[PDB]
Amino acid sequence: SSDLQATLDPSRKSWVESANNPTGDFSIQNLPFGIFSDGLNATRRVGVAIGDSIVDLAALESAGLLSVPSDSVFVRDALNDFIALGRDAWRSVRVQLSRLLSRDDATLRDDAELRGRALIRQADAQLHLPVQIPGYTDFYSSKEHATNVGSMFRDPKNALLPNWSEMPIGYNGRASSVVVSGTPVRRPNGQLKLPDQERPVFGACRKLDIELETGFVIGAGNALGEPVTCADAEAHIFGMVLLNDWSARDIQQWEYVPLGPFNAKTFATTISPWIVTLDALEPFRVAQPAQDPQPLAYLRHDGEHAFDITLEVTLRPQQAKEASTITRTNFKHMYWTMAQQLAHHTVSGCNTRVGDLMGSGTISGPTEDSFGSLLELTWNGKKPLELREGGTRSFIEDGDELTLAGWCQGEGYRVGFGVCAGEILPALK
Amino acid sequence: SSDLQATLDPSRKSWVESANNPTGDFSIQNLPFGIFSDGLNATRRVGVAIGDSIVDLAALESAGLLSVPDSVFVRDALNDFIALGRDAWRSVRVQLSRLLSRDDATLRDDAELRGRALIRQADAQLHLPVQIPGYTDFYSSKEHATNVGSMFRDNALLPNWSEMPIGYNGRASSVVVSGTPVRRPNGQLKLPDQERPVFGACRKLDIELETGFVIGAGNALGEPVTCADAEAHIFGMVLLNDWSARDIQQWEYVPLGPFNAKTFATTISPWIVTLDALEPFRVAQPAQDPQPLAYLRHDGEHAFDITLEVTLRPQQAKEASTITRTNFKHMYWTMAQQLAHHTVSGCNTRVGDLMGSGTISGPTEDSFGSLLELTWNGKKPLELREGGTRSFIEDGDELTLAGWCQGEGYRVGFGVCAGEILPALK
Ligand SMILES: [Mg+2]
Ligand SMILES: [Mg+2]
Ligand code: NA
Ligand code: NA
Repeated sequence: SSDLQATLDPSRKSWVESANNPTGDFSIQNLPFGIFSDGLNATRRVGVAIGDSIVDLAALESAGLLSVPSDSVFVRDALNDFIALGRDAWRSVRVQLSRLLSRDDATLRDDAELRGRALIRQADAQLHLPVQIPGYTDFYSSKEHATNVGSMFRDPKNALLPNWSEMPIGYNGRASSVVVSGTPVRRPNGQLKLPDQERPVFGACRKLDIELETGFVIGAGNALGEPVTCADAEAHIFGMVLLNDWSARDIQQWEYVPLGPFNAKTFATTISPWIVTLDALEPFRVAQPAQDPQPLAYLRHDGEHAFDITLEVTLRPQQAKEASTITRTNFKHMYWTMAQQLAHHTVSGCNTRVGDLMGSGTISGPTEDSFGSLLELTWNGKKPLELREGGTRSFIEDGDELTLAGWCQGEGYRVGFGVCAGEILPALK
Repeated sequence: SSDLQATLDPSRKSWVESANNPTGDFSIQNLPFGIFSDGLNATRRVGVAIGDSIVDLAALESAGLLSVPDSVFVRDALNDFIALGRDAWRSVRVQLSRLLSRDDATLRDDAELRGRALIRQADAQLHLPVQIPGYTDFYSSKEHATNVGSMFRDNALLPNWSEMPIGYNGRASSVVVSGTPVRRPNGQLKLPDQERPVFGACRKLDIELETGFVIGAGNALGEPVTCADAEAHIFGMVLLNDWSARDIQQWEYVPLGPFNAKTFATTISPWIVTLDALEPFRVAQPAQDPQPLAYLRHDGEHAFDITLEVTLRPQQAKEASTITRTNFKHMYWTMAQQLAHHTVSGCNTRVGDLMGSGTISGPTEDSFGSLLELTWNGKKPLELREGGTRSFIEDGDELTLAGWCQGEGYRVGFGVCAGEILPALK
């Protein structure tokens, strides 16, 4: 408790000097979890990012500097087993690590041999999907996004459907196609409905888009038939990643009535590799937007349940040397919180499991430079985006690399998410 | 080849006499795969149904009478076995069919092994047969889609319905094995008289009579499965009840599809009937008009003749009422077409994935696959042949899906897919 609070102290610094870079994502205050391997050891194992390096948790446990309840949960291809140990475990590990990485601590700092083994450069590492995802659910909880999208489908006056302000609507996504940052994404072929022709055609998607989102990861499940209350919801959440829900919008338009988006979504979803713990995000909790009408009782919660997470997306054409930023927004603008989303997810009795992934829905902000999709940013191509380094984009083109990035900004430091990147491959011919 | 064809011969019979029952599901021609434990060994392991008994595959492998490429038969799920591929499935099938044949004494007369390796179903507990990585549900009955659509339009079918096998991602986590009771969901309801929705018990709880097919070989992300290769990716089939809360669905589902109204429970039968065992019952699928795009086309026959029936029994009622009888052969889109369309944009599939057919409604009014259709949204409640009436499912009701392939004096059947409805939380 008091130990947990010390790990959030902005004044703390690490003897890993790169960790003290004021704009770096991996401050000693962060300590996110991932799954890595390296050139010396291709076995996947649990790692914690610090500065430009990674702490090998299995190595620290073997040396006796790190203990979890008693096979090692740190020698695993996924974080599931360690997450399943519960929140007391996550915090114990976080406090031990924070102590050991602290500049005033000598236990690991001054052990050159163990430090030469237990700390690995990210430049030497392979980062893998951090969890084995039992289920992936995606919501739609940005009022600005639903307004922007709905305005094109109807008009500003009728942008929002009545159920949208009564529930955090969502759908099951495809867990199998969630891939880690860096995985190339192939432009899908599919059925396209052209405005001139009576019957659909088969061809390459012409409206390939991102969806800027976050995903939170379930740390404690719930039994089938047993809802999670809104007040209890956040205690079930382990942490967060960045999430790009790649969308083929022309494929979506033709297939989606009435059972929802399907092939247009499931060809690829990318997440960042580092799970930033919900505890690490506590210093950035802020007041969520005001809801009108007041939702039904089961969706209500007192206090603050939004999080101040700066988000950015860059797009780099294949021939470009530098990427151009195409949007900047914040997770704090979402109309429905994670607590409310999970509460609604389970209100009818659906169960959840450790490692489940819950996408926020496209995060769109107040200003025209803060929308979370090219569909919004270019208003369906009516005003193509002029790229800072050169070129124009309506939707994504072949060889474009799309990079999501995110951080919480504190006083003199950051708690950041790394990157969620993918580069588009030409459709199959 | 010759070896496999001998396992389909309707003339073959077992020394497990109950398997020779003409109306039994677990003939020697079936040999479906499941996961069981029993009173003597609580460890979950791979079993094959024969008559009223279960062949303990791990016990035979230990006894030397069974071989495959820790044993894949000592698992809580069929996934690792299925992952060995179709040669291994057929190998096991041929070996078991021989060992269970009326005249083979290798297993029949080894009493110390047979006492351990043949377990009565009555002394055994059956579990969910696979660890499901993904669950997809389709919508491929023209009769079903017509009846549903006919409730909002005259143009009952939308255009895209006849051009693709539309489907949606389901919730893998709430797929439960037959016999698991299902709690009626609470959710948001849109009442006709009130502007804002209310929270309360679901009032239109329904079944959806389906089958599910289980993937036996996946495909890489970005690499579609062609329609002509689709069936070689399919291990087997189960019965599937996609429980549905229709008033919850109507309010939530635009535009992202059904969600809370479906994910509270989906029941499957425990015995996976292999596609090989189903081969004698392959039949011609319905004629499609218009002709689909080329990637959805296949020559030959790709439907399967599967009798399906659903009973409803009120709580403490002695006799169940059969409320519908249909057949899988009526589905407009085949399993091959569903899998082709599922992957055509590059979605990947994994061993153990579950693919529901959608509600199976036939042409006649007594073959519809949901109470929504059988009662026309409650406008004509149905009279339980044993007494009482139903619009939608009431608390305590037990809904049982059953099914079999009818051969000449024998059956290749699926067992049952049952659940009793528990009251909603209060
Ligand atoms: Mg999305
Ligand atoms: Mg269904
Ligand atoms: Na996607
Ligand atoms: Na269901």
